Amino acid sequence: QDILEPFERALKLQTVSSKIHQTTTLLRSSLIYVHMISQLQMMPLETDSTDDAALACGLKIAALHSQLKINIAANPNLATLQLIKSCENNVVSPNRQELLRYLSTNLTRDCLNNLKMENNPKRIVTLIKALYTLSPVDLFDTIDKVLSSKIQTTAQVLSKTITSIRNFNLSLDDAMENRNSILTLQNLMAACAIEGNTNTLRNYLSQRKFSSLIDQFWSKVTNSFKRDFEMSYNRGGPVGKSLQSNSNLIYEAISKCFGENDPSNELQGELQYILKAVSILD
Amino acid sequence: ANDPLLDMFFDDDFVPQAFVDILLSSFQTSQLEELKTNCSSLLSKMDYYSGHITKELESTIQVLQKP
Repeated sequence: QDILEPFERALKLQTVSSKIHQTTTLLRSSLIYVHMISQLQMMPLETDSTDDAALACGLKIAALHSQLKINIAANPNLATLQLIKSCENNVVSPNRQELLRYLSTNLTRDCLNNLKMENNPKRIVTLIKALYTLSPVDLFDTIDKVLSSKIQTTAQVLSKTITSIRNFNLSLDDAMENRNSILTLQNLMAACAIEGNTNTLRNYLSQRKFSSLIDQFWSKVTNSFKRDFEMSYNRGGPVGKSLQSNSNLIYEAISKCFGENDPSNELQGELQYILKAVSILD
Repeated sequence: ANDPLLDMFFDDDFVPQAFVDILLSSFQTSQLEELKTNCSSLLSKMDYYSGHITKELESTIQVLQKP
């Protein structure tokens, strides 16, 4: 068998070829990765300074992060290298987190302004899509924080008039101001599509108790306003008595801002929360 | 004796994931431009070897045809 040796030599050569190819491919995956990290550190930002502009720069850094995730997933072999990991948390995981900070604080700020909420819907949509792509959980922990902020501000503005219920119609208006801002935020959230099907709103609402942003909004402000109202009413003090003596005005100012109950409207149910808060009048 | 780089590849226990791992560690931060130009050249040489081996392969398989 001087016919087995060539068969053996050939087999061996196939192995050598495959080993060179793997070494080559892996090494190039690494190379491309590094060139990207180089290109990453070559894009500075402008933090918490929305000069417009500074956002256009942020989108490019975000896109770079998209590429990074692609390159690592294209060769999964890339991840288990103790010098690719060492820059993964020394350069990209920080650059990532600085970008995250930039996006979430710019989105939160642009949402709590109520104006920008209607004035720049196109700007905010860009922030939503962007933040979700980078790190979806952070978009939610940002929407979490925003929602929680609006409930806090409105719940506070309602309770402030308990000691002056003459002005209750005005407070009850400011609550609808935010209510509307939330109506238009969830729109908006759904307008931003995801893989295959669904949207960002449905996906947020799925990983939360909540059914709509409005529903959790009213429910929560209704509590910390109910608690205040009733605490004040149960305390037999003068404001607690002015609560009772002005009882119709309240129920009156309510319908004059909501519409009152079952048949017509649409603001029913969302109306029903504000009614329950104010229910010791019995 | 031949060149280490090529002989390395003829080693059964040579594992590609392992080799690149030890290599890149020399080390990162700033001086990753340094090691970036080193890998370029090292790649070129691997590239030469790749085609050499392919040529040797082609030539070997031909002899399998009735000698």
